[PDB]
Amino acid sequence: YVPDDRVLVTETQVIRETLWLLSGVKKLFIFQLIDGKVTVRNNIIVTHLTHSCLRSVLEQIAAYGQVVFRLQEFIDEVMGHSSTEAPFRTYQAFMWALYKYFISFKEELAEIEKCIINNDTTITLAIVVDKLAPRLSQLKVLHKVFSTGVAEVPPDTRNVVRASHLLNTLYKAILEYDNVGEASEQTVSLLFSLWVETVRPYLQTVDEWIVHGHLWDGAREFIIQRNKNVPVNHRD
Amino acid sequence: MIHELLLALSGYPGSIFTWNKRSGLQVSQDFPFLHPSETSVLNRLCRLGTDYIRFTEFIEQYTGGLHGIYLRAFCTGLDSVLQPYRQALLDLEQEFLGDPHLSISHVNYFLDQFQLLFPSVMVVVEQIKSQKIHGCQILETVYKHSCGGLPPVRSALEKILAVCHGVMYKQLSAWM
Amino acid sequence: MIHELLLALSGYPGSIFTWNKRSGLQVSQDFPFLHPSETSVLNRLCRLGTDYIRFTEFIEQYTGHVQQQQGQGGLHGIYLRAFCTGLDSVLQPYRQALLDLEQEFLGDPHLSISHVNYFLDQFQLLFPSVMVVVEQIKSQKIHGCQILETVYKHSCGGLPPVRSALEKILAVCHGVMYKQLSAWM
Amino acid sequence: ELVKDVLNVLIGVVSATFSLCQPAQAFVVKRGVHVSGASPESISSLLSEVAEYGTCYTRLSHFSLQPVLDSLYSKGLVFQAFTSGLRRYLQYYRACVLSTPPTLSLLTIGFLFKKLGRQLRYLAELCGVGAVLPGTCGGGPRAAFPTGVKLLSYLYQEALHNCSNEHYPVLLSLLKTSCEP
Repeated sequence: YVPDDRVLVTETQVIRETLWLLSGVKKLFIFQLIDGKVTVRNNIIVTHLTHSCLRSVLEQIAAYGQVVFRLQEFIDEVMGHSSTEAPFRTYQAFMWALYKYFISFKEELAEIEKCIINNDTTITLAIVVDKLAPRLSQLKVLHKVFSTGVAEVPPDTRNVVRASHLLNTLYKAILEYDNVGEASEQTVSLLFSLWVETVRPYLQTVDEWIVHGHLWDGAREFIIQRNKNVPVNHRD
Repeated sequence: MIHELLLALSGYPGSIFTWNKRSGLQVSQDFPFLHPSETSVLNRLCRLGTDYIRFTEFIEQYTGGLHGIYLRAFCTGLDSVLQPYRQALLDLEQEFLGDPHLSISHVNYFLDQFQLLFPSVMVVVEQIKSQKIHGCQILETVYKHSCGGLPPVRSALEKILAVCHGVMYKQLSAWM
Repeated sequence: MIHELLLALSGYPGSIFTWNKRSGLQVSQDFPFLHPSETSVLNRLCRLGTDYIRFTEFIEQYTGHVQQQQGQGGLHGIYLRAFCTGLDSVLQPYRQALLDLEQEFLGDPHLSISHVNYFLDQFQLLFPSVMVVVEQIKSQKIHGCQILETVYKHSCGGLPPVRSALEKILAVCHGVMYKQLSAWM
Repeated sequence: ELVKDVLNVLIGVVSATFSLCQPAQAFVVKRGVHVSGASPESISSLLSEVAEYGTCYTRLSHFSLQPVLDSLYSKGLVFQAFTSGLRRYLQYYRACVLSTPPTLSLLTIGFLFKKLGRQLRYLAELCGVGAVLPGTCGGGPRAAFPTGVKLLSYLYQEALHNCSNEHYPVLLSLLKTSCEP
């Protein structure tokens, strides 16, 4: 046997790191990035566990990081923290609805960090992944919903179809959980809230049309494409 | 080696606790740091642990052929009734941290409540997986195995019975 | 780290949070205390605070500072004055939400910037949405009542926080044009 | 802590004084440059803001303090009523400062006086007084403040230019004093 060269780490440091990665942050010392895939960090070790067992519990959390590093990698873009007269009013009701859920879990990951600096009581990986189990269970729902609904879209498309596919995908996603018993009444009342915000610009556009007659489909947002009115209300 | 016994009676594969998809968990080495009698206890612990591993693989495979709504309902049932396993393996940390002297033989006084339950209930998804079963016919094999002797198994598959009957009661609540 | 950051997000930079006029608030990228986990959380907060430094500058530079003396319209006027008071009234929420941390960074003896980043992540949403408004003004040389169109345009952005902030700017500037119309008619 | 006497020093004693002296050195403030019991540059950048509000209160009050008594030979009687209303304003400012609990943080002070500190920097630079010697200027931009018709018209022009602004009722109060003669 040739000696490995390895770095000892206190497991609460690993726990600080995941609470950062999962609060949607960047470039932890553990959970290093290689190519937009989050990775373990290689020769990083403790005592009560070996090297490759730790590696395998990091892999599972890094693949959960990806979901929310990628949702954060999309909450950064379409809201602009990183064209003129191209405001997609649908991807600024979606990608706002991706956010006021996030608080009530970026937060749980504070009140967790809190007992982890500000008290005595015993906490460890087996006491905390089971603590988070009723919430990482949501993020893998949320990744199939956004993977299918938006990360599958091809590079060039018009401001009708890119909204239409998302407006359709949330509806079939809630029907998949509405019928399957009371097995997690979280996930139906997770998924219904995302759709109701995402329909705001369509349900607004229809209100102007229905009550004030004129419709303002600017940046060509809307299915019925009133490019006809450009030559008409006189060709009668 | 008492925390790796505890993470590999939980899921995750390691290095003491070797895994193979056929054999299950399978400590097999000739360790100079244990009384030689030890590894056959671990292969017995690995048994229930693998009836969590392979018994968990089925769960993440779901939630068409086999991918039916009543199989999801039974399988998210096999989450509700499986959570007592997960919890009963957080609580197995709190002794061994404290008492320096407890040997792994303690763990078998503890978990052998489940040794009546896991390999029996393992035949119901192995049956559903080795045959194929669909629709409300899932809500039969559940009941035909519920008619057992063993009072542990006879109330594992009576909780999964009522959570998947939750689906039948609703589909037959639209319909009426 | 502690209490120095709250002086940095309020507009009083120094030592660790080095202000630079190009990048804004910037942290010094190599320390013995701070591990890799956490300077990149300060940069998120520093971009919000940079937009607040960059907001206080654009407020103070267009009321009280000058009284007509060339007082060019495209760089002043009865409107751009009153925008920066609307903007002052829109920044009261940020000031309040930055005093409410002062009674913890030395009123609750430990915090980590993960709680700060969360607590101010509410304002991580509002500021770039009005930062684009004042960057539209500074590049388009907007003037007079032709700012009420810019305000009312981005008041049609569907985001309810933003649609309240630029509503409260809009009430001030309608105030002004109402005054002019009470004057004339 | 080492500071926060700035509250009463918006009127005057040391941590925001004018001290009508040499601008380079003897123009003095409680400025512990370097070391000084451990507070960094950042606090100096807060304290040297209330130096601006402060030296404009000390100098604008210094400007408004001396009476004219119909005796200064350069000051027609309108200026007397003007300076009287200006002292009414400075008395209201003291009445506000001194009501303030000292049990507030430095940031609360640095934000709470943004209204008055902005609107008083106006009245100072409206007059000749605001650009004398706050620390940036070195006794340069002093010029002729108007008196009589030239005062009371220019006052009306300021009331137009600010007919809507936060500064407006102050200008109306000063103009309604200064109309008396």
